[PDB]
Amino acid sequence: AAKDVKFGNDARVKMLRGVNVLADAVKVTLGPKGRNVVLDKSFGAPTITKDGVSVAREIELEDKFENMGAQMVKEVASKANAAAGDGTTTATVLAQAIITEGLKAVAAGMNPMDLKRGIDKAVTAAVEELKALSVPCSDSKAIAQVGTISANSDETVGKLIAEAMDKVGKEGVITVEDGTGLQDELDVVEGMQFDAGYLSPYFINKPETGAVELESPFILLADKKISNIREMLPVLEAVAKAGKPLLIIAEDVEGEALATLVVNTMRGIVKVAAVKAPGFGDRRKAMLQDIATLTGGTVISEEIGMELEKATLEDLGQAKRVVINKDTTTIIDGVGEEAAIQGRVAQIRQQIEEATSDYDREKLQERVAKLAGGVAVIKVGAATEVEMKEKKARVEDALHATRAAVEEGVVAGGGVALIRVASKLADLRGQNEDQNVGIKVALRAMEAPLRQIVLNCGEEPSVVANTVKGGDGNYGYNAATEEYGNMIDMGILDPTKVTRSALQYAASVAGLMITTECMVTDLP
Amino acid sequence: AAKDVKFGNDARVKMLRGVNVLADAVKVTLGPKGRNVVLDKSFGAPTITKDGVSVAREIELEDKFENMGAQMVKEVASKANAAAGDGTTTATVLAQAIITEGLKAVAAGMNPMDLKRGIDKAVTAAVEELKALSVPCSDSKAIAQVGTISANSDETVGKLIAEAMDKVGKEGVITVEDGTGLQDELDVVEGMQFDAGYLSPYFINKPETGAVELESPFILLADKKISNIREMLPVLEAVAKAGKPLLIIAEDVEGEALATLVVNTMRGIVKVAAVKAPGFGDRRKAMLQDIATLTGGTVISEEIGMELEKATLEDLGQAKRVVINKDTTTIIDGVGEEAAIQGRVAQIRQQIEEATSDYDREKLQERVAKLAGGVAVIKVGAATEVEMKEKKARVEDALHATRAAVEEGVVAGGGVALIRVASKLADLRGQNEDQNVGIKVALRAMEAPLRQIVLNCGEEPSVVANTVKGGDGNYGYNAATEEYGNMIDMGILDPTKVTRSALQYAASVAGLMITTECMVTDLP
Amino acid sequence: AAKDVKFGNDARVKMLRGVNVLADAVKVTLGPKGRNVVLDKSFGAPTITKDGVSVAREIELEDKFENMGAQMVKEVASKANAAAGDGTTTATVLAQAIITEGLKAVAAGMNPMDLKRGIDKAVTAAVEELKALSVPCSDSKAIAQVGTISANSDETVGKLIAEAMDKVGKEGVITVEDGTGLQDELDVVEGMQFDAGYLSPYFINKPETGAVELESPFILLADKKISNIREMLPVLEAVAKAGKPLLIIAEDVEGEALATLVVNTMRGIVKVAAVKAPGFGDRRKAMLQDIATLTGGTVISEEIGMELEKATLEDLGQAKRVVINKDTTTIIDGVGEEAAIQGRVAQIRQQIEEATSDYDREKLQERVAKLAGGVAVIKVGAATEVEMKEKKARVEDALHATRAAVEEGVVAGGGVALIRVASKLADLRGQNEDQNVGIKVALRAMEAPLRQIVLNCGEEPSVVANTVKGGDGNYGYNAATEEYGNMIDMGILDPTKVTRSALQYAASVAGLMITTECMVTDLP
Ligand SMILES: Nc1ncnc2c1ncn2[C@@H]1O[C@H](COP(=O)(O)OP(=O)(O)O)[C@@H](O)[C@H]1O
Ligand SMILES: Nc1ncnc2c1ncn2[C@@H]1O[C@H](COP(=O)(O)OP(=O)(O)O)[C@@H](O)[C@H]1O
Ligand SMILES: Nc1ncnc2c1ncn2[C@@H]1O[C@H](COP(=O)(O)OP(=O)(O)O)[C@@H](O)[C@H]1O
Ligand SMILES: [Ca+2]
Ligand SMILES: [Ca+2]
Ligand SMILES: [Ca+2]
Ligand SMILES: [Ca+2]
Ligand SMILES: [K+]
Ligand SMILES: [K+]
Ligand SMILES: [K+]
Ligand SMILES: [Mg+2]
Ligand SMILES: [Mg+2]
Ligand SMILES: [Mg+2]
Repeated sequence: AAKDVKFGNDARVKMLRGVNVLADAVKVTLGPKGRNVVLDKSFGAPTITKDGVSVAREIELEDKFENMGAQMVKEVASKANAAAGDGTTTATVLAQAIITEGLKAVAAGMNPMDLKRGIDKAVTAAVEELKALSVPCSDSKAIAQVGTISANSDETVGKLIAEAMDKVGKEGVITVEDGTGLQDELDVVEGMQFDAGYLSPYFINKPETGAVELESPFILLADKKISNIREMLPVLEAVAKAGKPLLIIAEDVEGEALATLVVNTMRGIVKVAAVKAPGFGDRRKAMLQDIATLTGGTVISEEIGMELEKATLEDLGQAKRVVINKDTTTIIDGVGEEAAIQGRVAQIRQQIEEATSDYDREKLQERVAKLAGGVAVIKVGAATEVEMKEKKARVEDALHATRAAVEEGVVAGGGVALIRVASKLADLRGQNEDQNVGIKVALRAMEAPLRQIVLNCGEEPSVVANTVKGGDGNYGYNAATEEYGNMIDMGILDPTKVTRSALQYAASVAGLMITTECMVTDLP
Repeated sequence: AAKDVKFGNDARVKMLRGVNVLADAVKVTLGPKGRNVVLDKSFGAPTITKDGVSVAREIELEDKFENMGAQMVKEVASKANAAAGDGTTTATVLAQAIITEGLKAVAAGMNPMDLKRGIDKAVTAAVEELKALSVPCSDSKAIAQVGTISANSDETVGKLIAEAMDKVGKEGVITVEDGTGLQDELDVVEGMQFDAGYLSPYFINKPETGAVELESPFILLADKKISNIREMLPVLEAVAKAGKPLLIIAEDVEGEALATLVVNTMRGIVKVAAVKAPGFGDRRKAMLQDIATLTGGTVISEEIGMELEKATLEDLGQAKRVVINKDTTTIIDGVGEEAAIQGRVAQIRQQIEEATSDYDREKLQERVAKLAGGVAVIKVGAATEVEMKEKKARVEDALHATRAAVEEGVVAGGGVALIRVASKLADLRGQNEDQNVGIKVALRAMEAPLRQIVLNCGEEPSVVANTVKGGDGNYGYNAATEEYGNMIDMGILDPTKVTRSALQYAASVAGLMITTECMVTDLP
Repeated sequence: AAKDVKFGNDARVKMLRGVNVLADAVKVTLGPKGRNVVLDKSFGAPTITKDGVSVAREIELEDKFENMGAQMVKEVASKANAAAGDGTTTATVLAQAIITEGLKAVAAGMNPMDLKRGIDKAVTAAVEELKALSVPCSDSKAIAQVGTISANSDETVGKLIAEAMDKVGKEGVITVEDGTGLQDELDVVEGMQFDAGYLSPYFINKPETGAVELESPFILLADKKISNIREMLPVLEAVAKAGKPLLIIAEDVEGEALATLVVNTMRGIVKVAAVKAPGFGDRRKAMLQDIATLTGGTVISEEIGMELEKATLEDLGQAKRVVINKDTTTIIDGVGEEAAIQGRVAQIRQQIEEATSDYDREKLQERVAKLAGGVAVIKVGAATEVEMKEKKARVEDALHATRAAVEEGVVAGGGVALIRVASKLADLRGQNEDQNVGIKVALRAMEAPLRQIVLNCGEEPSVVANTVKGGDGNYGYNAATEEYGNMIDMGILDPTKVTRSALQYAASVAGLMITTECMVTDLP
């Protein structure tokens, strides 16, 4: 098809306008004081939301050049949220800030490449500054505070996550579920999570999460060298009449006929998923039986002579809920007797101190953490079905952010961290003036989140920013209470990974737009 | 699809317009002097109504932003109606008033978050104030009055609800059914209601109200806990032959049993439902025999050596209609013989005289109230199928609003209650001027129903409002006779629940629109 | 879908326009001198008609608001003719006069509710004046005149009806069906009519009369409600194999039974129809037996231990024809033995001497009336197909108007009665000035029919109206002969009910339009 082709400022103005539409709609929702955005549906009542992610999903523009701008920022901002578990709105605000000033500098005739170079140097520096400024998240009070902030000021979610980690540890495995109702519930059941992905896509159920999920699955374990689908048929008939889904764990899955396992489940007849066994040699086999003892079943080894059609249903292990993934498999509520589990845990212990090299000492210590660790299950309570499912969503978001906070620590929220990092960079320079201006563009933009938060409050951004800047450290503005104080003392905490990622991704896409001379799209 | 995106004032003006169209159409129908609205239909003659529910249901606007505003207020007014059984028009009027004055303040530069805070603070105060002002609805004269108001102004439906309660008690069981015609008839049959619900949610044949409806079902009463589906078969077969659905009331239904029955129920092979028998020990036993006597069935007791397999079709009780929701089971028109039910009642009244414990005595009297209480069935009237089906949702709503009047009491009608409460709130203040303005916005809005009622009379609303304010308590304006008097004495009563539900729901949507900065919809 | 919403005077002009189109098209056909209306067909030559009903049927307007106005008046005017046997054109002419003046008064700023009250008050008074002005219709002469007038000066029709009543009595049961030959025929047969409608609308054979037609069918009589199809199987199979339709008369038909019968009737297969047994208690049982005695059939009761599966073809009664309306059911030519009927009549007449209640006396005498009275059948020959249906439809209208003449009496035709009544009300007043204007609106409207009748004659309405006014009593203008004289003497008679119903219905719809603030319809 023939193309519409724009260059230079003509192209760049278009991009900026589309970015301005996306950002202006997303950014009004920033903060505890964020405004509502009404999102139409083709039927019934409109959706009213303060959630920036929801607002961003909906944005598509008629003008194809403007729309290219909006989509570029959208993709980048969502990458951030996927990496750190939060910060979509903050990233979008940043992108708009850098993009606006950067383009201003381009139009003034400054070197675009130099502007991009300077923005990058500021960001590289800003990221280091954040690492230094960062502080560990350890005590459960701080952890609760992080969750609460990610749950949009809901002290219950943060209280739930902190309670979960208080059971299975901050590094422990945690899964969220729908409860019977009316109050949050917490139970630590038997189960484990190991790293394996599903061997082929299309296995995904509930595609929004992009992870496969089953309910009360049968579990199969083998060496997997085997042959292929044709031989293993006999076990497939028994399950079909249960009926129960099957999760096959094996050294790998090679077979094409084995790859015809994925297809027929697409037809909906029987729901199944296959996943590899982690590691090689005696290490993976010991872990195969590790899973067998947990799920109350025996592994099938073509070495020992055991054949897959020789394996009865009761012989195959079983669990309650299982969630596999691209990088991960998780077993919830394994039906294996606690006598088999604890009996083996003491054995893993025995091998520890007989083992000499510290590499065997560790990995082995990893398996004992899985069997003896279990899986924390958060059952979300509420008054209603729809009022519940929302909260299950907010708990899942707060969880990843808290995980983030555990890894890289926390910083002053409310955009205080970025504002402090900017002051620390005041003396930063590049190789020439253009790069210098690029650095200043990035530093000015670091003020955007706080100002937008303040703006959504109905307060003067210049006034709060000026007052905050006149203070030091963790001194900042609490937008909920309209008070200045110590942000950490007040419980307003961003995971450092989130703040970092938001800046990096925004600077990425901004660098590209600033460096764009040409756009090509179809004819309207 | 590409979207149309509007911000701030430009957006809010559109919302206000849509609200204005919706509310201006709906509010002319408020109160005894309400004007007619003609509603078109694709085929045949138009409909003419004073009922705001019918008018609002029909409103959809061409401009997509305007339409969003209207749908927003609509959703909120219908929720009010679903909660209190009435108040749709009042809710809509309050909504337009709060929104109108709030948006004025926003465009005058005031803080929307503070405006919303003031509104919320004022409504909260008003809700307590209403609860204090509330007075009990007990005597038959008052119930008929509340029914007539909820009618509206139909002494037939109003009276009819009174005998219904007068016969079965104000706490009694009253149900609305289609009826043959051409009048509405009230029948009292043998039936009761106890607290039990579907052991599985999958048994629901009516998703809207979320309940199980079995027509002319057989009823199985067994003491044993049901686990294996095998022992059920001899009875399950005989039930499939008869062509009637089955209801299972037992100690419990679990394991293979609960799993099996719900499996086939989803399929076409069976229509059935099961519930847990209420109570424990001898009471659970005594209650099962209660239900047995009502339905003409025999309790199957594994204690005596009675087995499920031996249980025949005659052993099952029968009823015309049974309704199982989440929290309760309702058995309508049991087949049991009066001589037996009367004897069963006589037996229990004996035990009451023999009762040493006040607790044991209260529990027994609850058993007779259910057995001797019966169930009130209202079969809806008129002629054609269009009104007849529509009328049923009316009387149901009227009955609901009447129950709510008995539970939460009554306040002066004709918008007088809101007027009074707004006077008690004259000294109420917020944190800042903008919250004060919000409080005043809400307090003026509370005058809107009475003013609108009067305006529909062709009378000056400011004179009537001012004259009512000058009086105290229940002094108000009777819009039927165009004369002042005592609202309670003149029989003009609102369920307190309706009034507060309308205020709360209206202030909800108003706060949302006042805090909306962005709207997203499809292209024109 | 999105709607077009109009308010106030803007809406009411549109409504007025559509009313003016309808009424101006229809009113030219009023009276003996009515003009021609040409009605186009999609092919060939146009259709020419003096029939006001045919003209109204065609009117649909492009502007949806205007069209709403026209359809509102058609529907109501159509109702007068359904409850009377005439008056549709009179009602339309009346509606337009009231609507026009009323709407003009509203636009002038007068209180619409007050105007409606004044109109209603005048109509109530006029209805009373009509009642006092009314005179009995007794002798065969006046009965024939009433039928003649409603048949459009056809003396054959009034003569035929009067012969029907001369046999079976003025309150007797009469039915008109297709004439076999060129000449009409009248036969009195044993049969009855009672009030039962079709339980479902979904079975009616002929769309124009909206009634069920069953030829030589079976009649089922059951003392129980039938909730299950399985009890009707043995009898239902017998009937389908006999090549005869089935009429079901029971305590009720509901559940799977009714839904199924609207299946195997509506869809195809054999024709069947069901009606409720009139009344309740023992009167329902007594009445069921009455039908059984008349139809030569046996009542099936659970009370004696009878069962429907045991019911053979011999237990069912039968007749030659059964016509089931919405309101009524008519059995024509019962198969029962006269010795059985006369013995049943005697037993009922015996219970009358034993009756201790005056209510019991009256209800017993209407059963002896149905049994002993029988039915008068009218078969009307036109000499050709198209003329027979047309004439037969005139006889059906005249018959209905004659019953109305019998019940409420007759008054002076040519719109003389309304003029006379309007001159008696000249001093009638109201609560205030607006009501007074409302009364005058009604009184002026009362002259519209006479004036239109004269205008259609081509004389001056003003002159003739004034001459009639200046006379007294039954003095009026004969529009056929163009001479004045006594309207009763000249044979021009309107059943009081027709004049009444015409005025009342016209004033009803006019009251609604005068009180309308809003109209909702589809986008253009
Ligand atoms: N009480 C508060 N005062 C100031 N800032 C707050 C407060 N609560 C939350 N925030 C800030 O709001 C930001 C997150 O807002 P949010 O609307 O969730 O956007 P994102 O999608 O970027 O997480 C964080 O920077 C957080 O510190
Ligand atoms: N005689 C009366 N005088 C004044 N107000 C009345 C009278 N009768 C009913 N009302 C009031 O009219 C309102 C109900 O109007 P309605 O059209 O039903 O609106 P809604 O849908 O909000 O119930 C109630 O507040 C009720 O008290
Ligand atoms: N010879 C007559 N002279 C004067 N008026 C007549 C004569 N015959 C019939 N009418 C009048 O014509 C009117 C009947 O109008 P018609 O054309 O049948 O419309 P509709 O019956 O639907 O009102 C009656 O008021 C009747 O009195
Ligand atoms: Ca739409
Ligand atoms: Ca249409
Ligand atoms: Ca043509
Ligand atoms: Ca009189
Ligand atoms: K937010
Ligand atoms: K109303
Ligand atoms: K005519
Ligand atoms: Mg967040
Ligand atoms: Mg109401
Ligand atoms: Mg006529």
